[PDB]
Amino acid sequence: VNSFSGYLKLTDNVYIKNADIVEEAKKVKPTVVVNAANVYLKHGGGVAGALNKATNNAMQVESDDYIATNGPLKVGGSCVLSGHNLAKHCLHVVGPNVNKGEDIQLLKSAYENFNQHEVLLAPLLSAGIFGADPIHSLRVCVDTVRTNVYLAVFDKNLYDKLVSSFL
Ligand SMILES: CC(C)[C@H](Nc1ncnc2[nH]c(-c3ccn4cnnc4c3)cc12)c1ccc2c(c1)S(=O)(=O)CCC2
Repeated sequence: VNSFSGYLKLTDNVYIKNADIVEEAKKVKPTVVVNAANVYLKHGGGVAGALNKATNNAMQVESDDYIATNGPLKVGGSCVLSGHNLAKHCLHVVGPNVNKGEDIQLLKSAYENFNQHEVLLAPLLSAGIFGADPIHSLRVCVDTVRTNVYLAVFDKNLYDKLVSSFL
C-alpha cells in the first residue's frame, strides 16, 4: 500500500522523485493520484493526457459525466473521481495556467486541495506548459501542503535544479 520507492524526503511531508507519474501510479497503485487538470476536465495532452491514456480513456468518459452533471471546476479547485487502474481515487486539481494569463495566487488554492487526503502521488502543479516557475511551484507546495505528498517530476534536469534550490 502506497509503496513509494526511491524518493528523496525534502521536508517532513514532501518527497520527490525523477519519474513519470504514470509509471509511478502503475507500480504503487496509490490511494490517490493527482491529475494536473483544466476546468472542463478535458485530458488532451501533458500529464492529464498521459494519465487518461493509461486508463484507455476511462478517465475521460467519467470526467465527461462529472462535467455534464456538476459543471466545470474553478481555477484553484478540485474534484475526486475514480482512479481506475492507476489508483483508488484521482483528485483532479486545477492550477493556474500563467501561459494563458491566470493569476499565480491561485496556485496556493490549488495545492490546498491536497490537504483533504492523507497520502498523494502528484505532479508539480502549473509547471511545464502551464508556465509557472517550477521552483516557485515547489515552494508553494512545501508551504501549503501538510499531508504526505510524493511528487513525481519527469525530467532529471528539473529534478536536479529543484533539489539544488531546496537543499
Ligand atoms: C514539468 C514537467 C517535467 C512535468 N511533466 C511530467 N511530470 C510527471 N510525470 C509526467 N509524465 C509525463 C508524460 C508525458 C507524455 N507521455 C506520453 N506517454 N506517457 C507520458 C508521460 C509528463 C510528466 C509537468 C508537471 C506539471 C504540468 C505539466 C508537466 S504539463 O506540461 O503537462 C501541464 C500541466 C502541469
